[PDB]
Amino acid sequence: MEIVEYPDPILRAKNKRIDIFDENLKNLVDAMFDVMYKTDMIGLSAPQVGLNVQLMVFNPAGEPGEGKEIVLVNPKIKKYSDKLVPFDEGCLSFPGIYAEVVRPQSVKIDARDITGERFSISLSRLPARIFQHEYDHLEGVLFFDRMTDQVLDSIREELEALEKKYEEKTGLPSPERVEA
Ligand SMILES: CCCCC[C@H](CC(=O)NO)C(=O)N[C@H](C(=O)N1CCC[C@H]1CO)C(C)C
Ligand SMILES: [Zn+2]
Ligand SMILES: [Zn+2]
Ligand SMILES: [Zn+2]
Ligand SMILES: [Zn+2]
Ligand SMILES: [Zn+2]
Repeated sequence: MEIVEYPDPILRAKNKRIDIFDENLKNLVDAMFDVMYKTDMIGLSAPQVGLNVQLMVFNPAGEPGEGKEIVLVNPKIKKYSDKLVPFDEGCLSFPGIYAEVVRPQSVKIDARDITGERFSISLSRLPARIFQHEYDHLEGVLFFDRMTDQVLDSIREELEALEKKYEEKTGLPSPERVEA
């Protein structure tokens, strides 16, 4: 598969809810985990692999045979804690960019598993961190949108650089610019 990187429009387009839970969804999740493991990430969302569907995966442990392989489909955040905590984040769609993002420390969720059964779960610490980053993804939201002006100002060039790449390869004007 091929990894979708900023400022590709795929990461912004609305994503469709998954209504079919077959072996092709089982295989996609599997593949999504392999991409995650091979790229040394701890999570991954559908758009990042070129598929605009409401599907994500993550393993807090970040290592094969450790932690727990967690998968959520069509999730929805029922509540964000009032407490906001800072934490440094990276993103497979923005090769090389690391920064601080303030996010609520915990969260309550509603979602479906690899088969369709509706369920709820509450998250905290790192698991909550990963989920929110991915959930943002499922909603066309990228991590710099969450950063403060101060923090964004420190990655503008890296973002602009990426924008210059999209243009070099497509001869067209960057679909989105961080100048705007
Ligand atoms: C923590 C928020 C969840 C980040 C998920 C991203 C991968 C992802 O892009 N999902 O959409 C990741 O693995 N980035 C990692 C990341 O942000 N990490 C690795 C563990 C520590 C933390 C950085 O403080 C690294 C590999 C760049
Ligand atoms: Zn596999
Ligand atoms: Zn695997
Ligand atoms: Zn690693
Ligand atoms: Zn720092
Ligand atoms: Zn990401």
